[PDB]
Amino acid sequence: MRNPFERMPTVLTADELIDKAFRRAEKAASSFKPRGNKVKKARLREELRVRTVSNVVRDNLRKVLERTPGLSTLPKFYQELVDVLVDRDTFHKAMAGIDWAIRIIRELEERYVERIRYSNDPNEIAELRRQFYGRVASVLRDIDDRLRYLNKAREVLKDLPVVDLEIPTVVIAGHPNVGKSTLLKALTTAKPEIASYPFTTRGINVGQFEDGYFRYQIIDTPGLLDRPISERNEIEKQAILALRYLGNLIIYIFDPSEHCGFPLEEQIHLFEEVHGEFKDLPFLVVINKIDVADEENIKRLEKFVKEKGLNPIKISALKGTGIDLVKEEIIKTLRPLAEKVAREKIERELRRYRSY
Ligand SMILES: Nc1nc2c(ncn2[C@@H]2O[C@H](COP(=O)(O)OP(=O)(O)O)[C@@H](O)[C@H]2O)c(=O)[nH]1
Repeated sequence: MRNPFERMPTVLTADELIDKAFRRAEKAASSFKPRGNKVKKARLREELRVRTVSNVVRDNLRKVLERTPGLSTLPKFYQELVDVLVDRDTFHKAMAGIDWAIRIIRELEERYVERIRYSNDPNEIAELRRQFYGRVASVLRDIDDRLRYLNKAREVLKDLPVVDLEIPTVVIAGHPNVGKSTLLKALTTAKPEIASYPFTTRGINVGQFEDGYFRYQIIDTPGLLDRPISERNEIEKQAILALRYLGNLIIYIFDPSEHCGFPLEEQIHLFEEVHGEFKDLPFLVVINKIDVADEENIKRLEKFVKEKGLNPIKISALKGTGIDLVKEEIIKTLRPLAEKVAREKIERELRRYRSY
């Protein structure tokens, strides 16, 4: 796993590119040894300048288009968060402005080299190089705002959540203090890590537990699935709903004791709002805090739960009571997807091990 944009280079501003290009053209012209006639020598120098400016600009710009992943090549989850962080449509257009600039400059180069190559009026030969420089600087200034934006989008994109996008992932939801992280830590092997996540205070915990030779990713959702989604901006809402493309199973934890600081009825409302936003992912309801919970509420919960067609698992994340029942259930739910993912990995590769 990694950040898809780590390879995206710093984008030079229109001025920096202009200066780099003119400077390089200046250097190449003085150390060039023209051929014969006085006018022929100036003409071959001016041609060299036009080509050097054209190449230096096109090479730097083209590097941006080549080293930045095409958004369509990214997993849906990242496409969603990329859009949240810098706006997908704006990104595509900025990039297209770069491609446009590369294209017009190539055309201008071919156009001006011909005019110069075909001239015999020193006055004109000079004026033509001067015009080309003028036009190159102008084309680059036309996209300067786009370049500046691409450089800022570059810095912002460094905060993409660093998580595994291939292996099955379990997403833990529920109100604050219901035991989400306690459960994630009881579930994972190595210590949890922290992934950055748009619209969260301190990010989210990311863990992993291995069964056989298969890996299962576990994440919790503080600041994301611990409060009414409706009471949210359409953007942070998009950031939250992006989890649809990462999660393969959602574990929803209820705290019947209400020690979390939320009445059972409020936890049920949240469960229903979350259960509805993720209709295409399987759910595993866990009733936590059984070690301190009152039988009274637990009856209402199981009742309510079973009425939604779900068979809950009673547990105590703190004391380990039932954790193995959860791990077991995770494995039973996700092992097939894990095998399918594994196969498809051997597939994709076999298809390029025979490159040609
Ligand atoms: N009595 C009891 N307390 C628990 C249990 N699980 C977690 N807690 C405590 O409840 C509080 C919140 O748990 P936490 O994992 O931080 O909740 P999150 O905000 O949903 O991640 C903590 O102080 C945990 O120690 C449990 O099974 N029984």
